[PDB]
This record gives sequence, C-alpha cells and structure tokens, in this order.
Amino acid sequence: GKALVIVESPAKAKTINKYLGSDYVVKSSVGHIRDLPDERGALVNRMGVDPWHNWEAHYEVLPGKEKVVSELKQLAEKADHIYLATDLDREGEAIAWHLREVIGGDDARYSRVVFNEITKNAIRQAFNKPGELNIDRVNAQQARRFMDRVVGYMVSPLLWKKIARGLSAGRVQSVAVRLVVEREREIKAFVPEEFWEVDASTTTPSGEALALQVTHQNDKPFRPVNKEQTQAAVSLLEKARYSVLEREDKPTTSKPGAPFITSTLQQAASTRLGFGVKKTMMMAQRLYEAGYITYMRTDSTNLSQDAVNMVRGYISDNFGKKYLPESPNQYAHEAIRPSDVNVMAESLKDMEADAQKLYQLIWRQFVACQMTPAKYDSTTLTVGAGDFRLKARGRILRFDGWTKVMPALRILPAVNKGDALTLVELTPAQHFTKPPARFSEASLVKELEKRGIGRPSTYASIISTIQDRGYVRVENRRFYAEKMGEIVTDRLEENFRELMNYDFTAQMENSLDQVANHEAEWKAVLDHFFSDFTQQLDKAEKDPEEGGMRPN
Repeated sequence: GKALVIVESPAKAKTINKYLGSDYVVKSSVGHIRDLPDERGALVNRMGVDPWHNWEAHYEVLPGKEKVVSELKQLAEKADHIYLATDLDREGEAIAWHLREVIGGDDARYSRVVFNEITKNAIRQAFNKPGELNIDRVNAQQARRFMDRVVGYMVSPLLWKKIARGLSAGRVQSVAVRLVVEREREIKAFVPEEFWEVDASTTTPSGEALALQVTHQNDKPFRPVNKEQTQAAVSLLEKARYSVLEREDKPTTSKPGAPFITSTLQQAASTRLGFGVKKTMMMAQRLYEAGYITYMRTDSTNLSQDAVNMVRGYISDNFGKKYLPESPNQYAHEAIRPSDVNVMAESLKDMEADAQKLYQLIWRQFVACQMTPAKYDSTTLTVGAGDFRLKARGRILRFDGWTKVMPALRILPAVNKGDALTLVELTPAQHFTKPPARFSEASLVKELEKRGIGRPSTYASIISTIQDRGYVRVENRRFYAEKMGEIVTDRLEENFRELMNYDFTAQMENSLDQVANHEAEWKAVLDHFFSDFTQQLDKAEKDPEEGGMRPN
C-alpha cells in the first residue's frame, strides 16, 4: 500500500518524515547494511575482493545488521514501491545499491531520490521526480574502494616485513603524508638570508605624522644585506630633503567570498573558529540531516534561483537597497548554505554551541556572497629624498557593503604633490627570510584541493587518517612529519613511484569520474591500476640488491 522510503540514519529519517505524508513509511537502515569485510586465496578472503578473478567481490552484512535486513524485507512487501533516499554522492549511491541488492525483488519496484537539503519543497520535488539507480556511480564508488582495499591489503604486508608490524599503507593517504614530509625537508634544509628595511617618520606641512618605507635607492630596489650598508643609507637619508613626488588616489573595493564548498568550509572553520577538519564535517553532517543546511559534500559554488531570491529578499529587508547588487552574484549540486535564510544560528534546536557557530559561519558567508562590494578610497604616496624613493599606502572605508554582515571591525594624512616633509626619525630593521610555512589543517586541505588529490568525501578522512596512523602530527596548529612518516615515504617513493606521484594520483580521481559518467568501465580501470600496481609490488618485494625495498 504505502511507499517504503529508506534513509541511512535515524536523524535523517525523522527530518524527512516531516515532509512525507501517510502514503510513505520512512525507515533507516541504521548505517550501511552490507560492505566488504598470482592469487592467494586467503588474501582474497581478507579483502573481500578478487583481482585475479575479475574483481568478483564478497559482501557481507555488517554485524548486528541481520535484524535490519529482516525489518526492511518485511516492510518491503507491504509497500507498492520503494524509494532509496540516500545521500546524493557516489557512496550514497552504492549504499542504495546494497539496500536494493539485499532486499531483492523486482528492480522496477525501486526509485533513487536525490536532494541536496531536507525541506518541504526539496523533498516534494525529489519524490515527484524520482529516478533510477545510476549503476555507473555505484561502479565508480566500488572501483575506488576496491583499489583502496588492494593497496591497503597488499602493500601493508611489505611494510611489516621490511619496516615494522602494524604499519598501514593508504593509496591516497601516503600521498598526503608525502606532502607533509616534503615540507619538513624544505624547512630542515632552509638557510635564511639576511636583509634590512628602513622606515622614516616624517611630518606634513600640516604637522601630520607620515610614516614611510624606503623602497628605492639610486632608482633600484632598496635592500641592505647587513648593518653597514644599512648604516650608510641611514646617514644619507638623514641629510636628504623629503618631498611628495606623486599621490595616487584610486577607488578600490573588496569582494565577498563565494559561498562554501567542502574544502573552503574546512579551511574557514579551521582558520576562523579553530575547528578541526573532522569536527567540522561531523557538525556539518548533523546540520544537513537536521534540515538546516544544504549537503556538506560538494565542490559546486552554485546557488539555486530560489536560494538566491530568498537571500536577496533578506538583504533588501535587513540591510537596504545599497547592499543589494543590481543583479545576483553568479559564482561557479549547490554550495553549502542555510536551507532557510530566516533561520538564525541562535534558533537551531538539536544543535550545540559549536554546530551553531559553524551554522553562523555558513549563513554569513552565504548572505555576504550576495551583497555588494565594500568601497575604499585608497592612496599611495611616493616620496623622494635625495637618491631615495619611499612609499606610504592607506585607504579610507567609503561603504562597508558585504562586510556589514561580518562582525564589526592605515589612514594617511592628506598631502599634495610637491609638498615638503620634515624628517622626524629613521628606523632601520633587521629581518631574515623565512622557510616555507608549515601546513595547517586548512593549508593542507587547500593543497590537496589544488593538486586534485582530495575530494569532498575524502579531504577529512585523509587528514585524520595520516595522523592516526602515526605518520604526521599536528602541534601548535601546524603539521609535523614523524620519523616513521619520513621512513615510509622514502620507501614508498623509491618502490612505488607511480603510486606516490601527485599527477598520477589526481588522474585516478578523474579516471573514477570517467567511470561515474560512463566514459570508462570500472573493471577495465581496476585492471589497469592492478597491472601497474603488481609490477611495482613485484619489484619492491625483491632484495635491495635487486631494487626491492630497503629495510628498517
């Protein structure tokens, strides 16, 4: 009679039931239901996957999930049609595939509903228009997991043998570790270069104070490398006559950022709220399942016509016509944004302080992204003093614009060209060049994004995995490569060069994308991967004198 609707969690179940009437019975699977646990039978047994017999797999129902299978199966008969309401990503697709496979029955009896938020409208549309299970996206998800399995299960033994028991290799994890290790070595090997800067304090005809930075001497960039060059220049600057050579006023603006995507949210929540990548995604997931924000795994900065018109309505009524663009901002599945702009952080019920803060961050970025630019009247003064050229840069806020939604918060004095300035004080400053900055949780996420290595569904698992596996650590909010991280990275780089290659790893993500869009076949892709991998693994297993992996 009714329509059976399956979601992956009870939290989602509860929310979505609010928007589905009596023709539907909503049920959670309490998790994922089913999943995995030159051949060597016991290896295939362990992996659940057989690389030598065409990727044939052995899925088993997770522990405690047998009652679940019964419960769903029995519900499945009393219903005329079944709606697989899993999250929209490839993993959600595969979870839906598992539910269908286990429940059984005629395919025709199934629909796969997609939605990027759990609201009255998004739900009514998802079910009005319920499509079919996309086998390609399931295939793309299994390919990824089959290759992750393979690397984890087949490379790890080599590390136990050569290096130490209990070590774990990760196909992409090793690559992330590899970024941290390279940095460690950069920092280690850096030799700072000494250089000085001289600033001069002056006074305007008006008596106003004006600070300057020496930029040139003899029409060439100014840069003493030691105290004596600095002192020589200080003696001359002391005697020179200062005059304004040029005043460059120019209107400048600052634009608001695009709305959040998985990567930029991790960075922002880390940098602004001191939240770690894992905490952010867990809180973001709860906000999403509770119906407060759009889906947290996305890389699209797209905003729907309705989303944009409701925020413009909000800006118009709460800030005013001058904060509202003439036309909506187009920045480019949807970005992460609140589901209803009229819902404030302070009003979330099932959420705690930190998840409210993250909502507030998402809400402000969303509102700010559709507001007008901030306007500043900027000035750049170029001064002349003998053989020297000095500069001063300032700006005055003209109009706050988008910054109005953000919490509340150099102004050069007016001078004219040809104006004389009286030197008040000269202040030399010793400086040293610095090595490359350590990665923070944000810089690392940004780096994985920039290199095409991470994905919205992986960013945080990569970040957390490499730490837990003892390869790198985070202290004073920065990443440090552990010795075992360096030990494993060198071994891996030497014997599994292609596996560790950055471009090859980015290409695997695209090869996966190719499968999801029917541009490649999963098993063919798994075969290509396994062929390159086993030859690598064949060599690495030899003795060091024949090029295999070096021990200890």
